[PDB]
Amino acid sequence: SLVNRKQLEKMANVRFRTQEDEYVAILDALEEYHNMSENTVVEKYLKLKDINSLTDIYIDTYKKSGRNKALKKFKEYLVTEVLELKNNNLTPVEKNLHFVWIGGQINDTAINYINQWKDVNSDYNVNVFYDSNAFLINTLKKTVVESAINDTLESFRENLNDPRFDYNKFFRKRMEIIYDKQKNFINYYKAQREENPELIIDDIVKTYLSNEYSKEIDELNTYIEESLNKITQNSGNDVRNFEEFKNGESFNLYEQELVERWNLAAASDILRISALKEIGGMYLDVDMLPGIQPDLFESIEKPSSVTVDFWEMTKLEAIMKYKEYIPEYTSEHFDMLDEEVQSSFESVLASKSDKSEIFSSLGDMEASPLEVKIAFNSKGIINQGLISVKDSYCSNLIVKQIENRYKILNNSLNPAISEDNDFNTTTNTFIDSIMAEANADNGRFMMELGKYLRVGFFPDVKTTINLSGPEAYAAAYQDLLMFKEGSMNIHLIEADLRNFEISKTNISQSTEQEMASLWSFDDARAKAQFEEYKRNYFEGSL
Ligand SMILES: O=c1ccn([C@@H]2O[C@H](COP(=O)(O)OP(=O)(O)O[C@H]3O[C@H](CO)[C@@H](O)[C@H](O)[C@H]3F)[C@@H](O)[C@H]2O)c(=O)[nH]1
Ligand SMILES: [Mn+2]
Repeated sequence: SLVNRKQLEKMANVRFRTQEDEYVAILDALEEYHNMSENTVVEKYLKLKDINSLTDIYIDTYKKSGRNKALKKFKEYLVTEVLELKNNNLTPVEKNLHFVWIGGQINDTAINYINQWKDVNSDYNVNVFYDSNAFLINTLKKTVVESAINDTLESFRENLNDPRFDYNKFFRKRMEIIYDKQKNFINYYKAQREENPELIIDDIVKTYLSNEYSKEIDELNTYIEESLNKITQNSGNDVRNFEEFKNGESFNLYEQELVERWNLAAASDILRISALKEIGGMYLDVDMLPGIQPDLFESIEKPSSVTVDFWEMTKLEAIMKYKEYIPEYTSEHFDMLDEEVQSSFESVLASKSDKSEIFSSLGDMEASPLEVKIAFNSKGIINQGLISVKDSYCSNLIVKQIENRYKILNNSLNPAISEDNDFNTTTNTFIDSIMAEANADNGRFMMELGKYLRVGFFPDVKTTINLSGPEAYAAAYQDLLMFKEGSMNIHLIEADLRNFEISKTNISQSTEQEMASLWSFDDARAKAQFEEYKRNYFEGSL
């Protein structure tokens, strides 16, 4: 339990000094907390937050007070009580699996992954969120970036083998052209919406693609119909009927990412947390697979020469090689194992007949009304998997974190963009505003906001993580445990986050698909792309 009123009076007792009125407020609020048997978990948390806030008021009022050592210890007790509140009062998680595929037609590979969850969780409703107004964003982004690639290499027709026209310079020069084309489209988009506010996104995009890039609406219209048919056949759910999301403060940020930045991961970040707040259930990226039965490979020891990640990948590659649940699944890592280890996998999998003894099921899950649980990998927490009851306290904290982070971003970015300058001057203006606002509380966050204009187009640009991804989740948990809102500097240690982590037995994250990012790319991928583009251009494979 947590100390009662007279227990705290013993802790904060002054041998000869009067009961200040800031002190009795703490005492009264504490007494009220222990008389809250008829109140909800969330109401109890809000009362602990009141108690913490009054304690801070006292401490700040009488800075060298003899009580302050006891009261600071009391504040540690309050955090412990929150974790115990979280862990000891659970309620059922709605049986929904939420997936997101927006911006274009859904791939057979995503469907195949989704279907494995379906096969082992028949009692779960499954939504695949899509945007019926925005099937053409991916085509738009591909058309612009491919035009930019060609314009770049044209500019450099003769230094194709000049060892100095290296992959870093190519992406630097391409970024300049992408920005001018991207600004061209955004300007056209804002014009069409001002002239007509009831045009849908795909309307504006297919006219733009027709005028500027010579594609023809007939084909794009057939694509749209084919994409609507496919997603309807596969548990599709239209964002455009997700009322509360659409009417919310976050919808503008969703549309900023979808329409202006062409960042479908970030748009999906904004959408997934509202699905969790408004509906409850479990969110999953389409490259995630069900967890593997914990006993399955227990007889097979991991080779000393192999990383834990490598081993995890080969476990899924073995299932697929022998059961073929998913077509064309890679065996690249499994094939590097000793024949004897490979044979150990074969005989384990030969002993099993039904998918249910390969992949486990989610079953009846329960969580705290306070929390959102989050997946993790060796790098840290990762929002590729999320569990929450409807309207959890943390889901609201996370929505607020994301909204505040976008407000800070757009305060600096919108004035920079409003001056119709090129990529380099806009970048410099933007970064200068961001730096003028940077402080000890936000440094690393602001450091990453400064790369925002390049997300998706330049290697190693990871701003989304700080804006709508995991860091916003970390900050929300810190908000919860510090009885506040708006944390910007993360001081939680890994131990702290473990209270909010999803059990590894519930998701298999080391999948083939999880190895290639859809919104970012690293230097090796950048370099291989650059030398393939060169030979595509040479061969005139535009
Ligand atoms: O054309 C497209 C391309 C992608 N998406 C969405 O973006 C999601 C994430 O794609 P992906 O797995 O490649 O991102 P990831 O590299 O793991 O990035 C992490 O960080 C991301 C940023 O925080 C976070 O979104 C993600 O969960 C992390 F794992 C994907 O599951 C779709 O929902 C889409 O809807 N349409
Ligand atoms: Mn992924």
